[PDB]
Formats: sequence, C-alpha cells, structure tokens
Amino acid sequence: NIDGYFKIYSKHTPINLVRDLPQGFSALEPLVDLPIGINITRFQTLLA
Amino acid sequence: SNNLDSKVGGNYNYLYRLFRKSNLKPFERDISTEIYQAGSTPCNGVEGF
Amino acid sequence: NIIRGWIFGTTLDSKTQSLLIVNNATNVVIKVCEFQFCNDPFLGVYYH
Ligand SMILES: *[C@@H]1O[C@H](CO)[C@@H](O[C@@H]2O[C@H](CO)[C@@H](O)[C@H](O)[C@H]2NC(C)=O)[C@H](O)[C@H]1NC(C)=O
Ligand SMILES: *[C@@H]1O[C@H](CO)[C@@H](O[C@@H]2O[C@H](CO)[C@@H](O)[C@H](O)[C@H]2NC(C)=O)[C@H](O)[C@H]1NC(C)=O
Repeated sequence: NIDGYFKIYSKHTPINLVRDLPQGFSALEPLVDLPIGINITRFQTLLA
Repeated sequence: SNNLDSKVGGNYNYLYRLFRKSNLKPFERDISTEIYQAGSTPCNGVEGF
Repeated sequence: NIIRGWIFGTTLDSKTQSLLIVNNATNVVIKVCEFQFCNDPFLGVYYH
C-alpha cells in the first residue's frame, strides 16, 4: 500500500505437499494496481 | 469557478477537513466524520469542551 | 479453493473506509467503502 495505490503481485504453481510451505524459488508477477486511497493498518483473510 | 459554484448566502456544500491527528500520506483520502480532541480530556458522543 | 479473499483497512467497523477483495463462486469482486465487517467473517457452502 504505497502512496494511495494498492499493488498486488502473485504466482501460481502446481505442487504435491501435505503440511508445509514448499522449499524452492520462483518470482511473483505484478498482477494489478488499485488507486484506493485509504489507510491500511490491519487485514483479515476470508475462508470457505 | 465563482460564476458556477458561488451562491448569494454562500454555497456551504463544499467541505474541507479542518482537523486530523497527523498529516495524511500522498494520494490518501479520509471520509471519517468523527469528533476531534483538542483538549487533554477524552471526548465522546456528538460534542464536548 | 478454501481461501477466497481479504479485508484490508484500519477500523474495520465503518468508523472509516476499508477495502474488500473477494473471490466468490461466480466472480471476483473488489470494493472500497465504509464497511461494517463481521467478527468472524466467512463464505459458506452446502456440501454434497
Ligand atoms: C492509520 O491508522 C492507524 C491506526 O488508527 C494510525 O496509527 C495510530 O495513530 C495514533 C497517533 O500516533 C496512535 O495513538 C495509535 O495507537 C496508532 N495506531 C496504529 C495501529 O498505528 C496511523 O497513524 C494512520 N495512518 C495515517 C497515515 O493516517
Ligand atoms: C458475488 O458477489 C457479487 C457482489 O460482490 C454478486 O453480484 C451481485 O449480483 C446481483 C444479482 O445479479 C446484482 O443484483 C448485484 O448488483 C451484484 N452486485 C455486485 C457488486 O456484483 C454476485 O451475485 C455474487 N455471485 C455469487 C455466485 O454469489
């Protein structure tokens, strides 16, 4: 969240792992940039 | 814009933020209408000293 | 597809604006408003 712009970068990769964050390297591509202009100090993820 | 925006009693439909705890960041926007504390006392409800 | 989105903001209870990002079953939706969010916010499914 930089100078009112909210910047999202992301990646997807296929895996076969049971209960850990996979050991390896790959970079995230810049996905979208959103001009939202609002203080963010906290966040909360939404589960199904 | 005086010929568009001005009105004889005053076009009071244009508002600015007079108070803020701290100065806002580049391209930040704040839509809170909440009461500012200038005193050392806490303040609650619609108004106070 | 259990993780579906995020809240970002500061007050999270409509005293200020906040950002919603959600991937619900038909579309992604992104929205910035004075939201009153839940204490335990989620999305939910009828199973089998
Ligand atoms: C964004 O919001 C946060 C939280 O409301 C602000 O930080 C607060 O600032 C006051 C004054 O320094 C402190 O008394 C609070 O404890 C702070 N809380 C937190 C979580 O930081 C922050 O200053 C705001 N940012 C901008 C740019 O307005
Ligand atoms: C996903 O959420 C969006 C809103 O975030 C829903 O879109 C609404 O759908 C109704 C019915 O077509 C419209 O009347 C509203 O105006 C729509 N609002 C928005 C913001 O899109 C959408 O229906 C949801 N999809 C599912 C499958 O639940």
